[PDB]
Amino acid sequence: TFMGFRENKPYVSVSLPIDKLYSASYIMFQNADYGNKWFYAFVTELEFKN
Amino acid sequence: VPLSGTNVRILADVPFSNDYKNTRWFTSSSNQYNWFNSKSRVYEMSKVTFMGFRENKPYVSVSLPIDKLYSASYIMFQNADYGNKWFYAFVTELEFKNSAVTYVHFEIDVLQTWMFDIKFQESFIVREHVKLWNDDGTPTINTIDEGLS
Amino acid sequence: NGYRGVYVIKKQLKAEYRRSLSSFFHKYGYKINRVKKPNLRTRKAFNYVQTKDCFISGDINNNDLQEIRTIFDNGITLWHTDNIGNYSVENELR
Amino acid sequence: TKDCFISGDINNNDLQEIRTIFDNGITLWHTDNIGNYSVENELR
Repeated sequence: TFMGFRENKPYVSVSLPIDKLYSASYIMFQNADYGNKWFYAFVTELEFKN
Repeated sequence: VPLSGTNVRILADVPFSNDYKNTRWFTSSSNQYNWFNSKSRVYEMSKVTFMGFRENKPYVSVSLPIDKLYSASYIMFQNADYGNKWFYAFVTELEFKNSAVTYVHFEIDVLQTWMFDIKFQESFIVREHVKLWNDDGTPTINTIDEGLS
Repeated sequence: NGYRGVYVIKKQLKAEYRRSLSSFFHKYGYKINRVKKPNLRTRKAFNYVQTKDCFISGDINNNDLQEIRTIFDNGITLWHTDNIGNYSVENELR
Repeated sequence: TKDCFISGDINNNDLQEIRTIFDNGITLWHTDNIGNYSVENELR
């Protein structure tokens, strides 16, 4: 599920410690409503919440 | 770039700034470390946490009076989770929080920090220093119009 | 002194300026000043593309569509191999 | 000056301000009569 809700700054929650993702640069995913279409995205920022 | 540090050191007398008009270039990270290690340590911490939270206001809380940290110009630190890599940063502003507690603001020095991770590819060169003399004592040919009287 | 008839003298720019211009053309193609459809994938390694007031349509929210026009109006390099940024290659046609 | 180089034991913030001051141009006075341009202002 995606968050960034009303904050208008979209993000996704990951169950890893921020150190486990330092090499992360990009995201891809599909949507049930757009068939086998792939969506692509830059990773812009890692936020430590937990 | 980390938000918790180890082996943190606040340095004095680092002669370049976030204007980035000058920097000390190095041939190896070992040499880079040795150079910074000969600088005066204004303050040291084994383990610390960074705040800001808001972009562009990252800082570290130090338990000294703001007058005592005036010499501070630079920070270097390691992160336990990415090995023996050193991160380097300018001290940009001292914020008075409480007396006997200063907020030391810093900005990652991107040149020093990523010095050996960058690969330069073919670029339009406006100016650079070139070879001046051939082996036989003749001048090299450089005739690009300088537009100077 | 042997001067008779006609002479054909062929001239070209010096090595310094050949290097200079050739390297510029290699990376940024030629000045075109034509209204036409752009060359997006005509070279083996990369295509530089810079437009002015470009027209681009599609099934896209206009916001993303506007962003894309802006991207081509500012100029962009389209790579056709995994070696992104390596300009040493010939980058020949097809 | 233009793009002047100035070093010293100074927080870089003040040092940057000082470079800016000389890049914008400044008049350095050597007498108490500041602003009086009638004087000869000869060498030495």
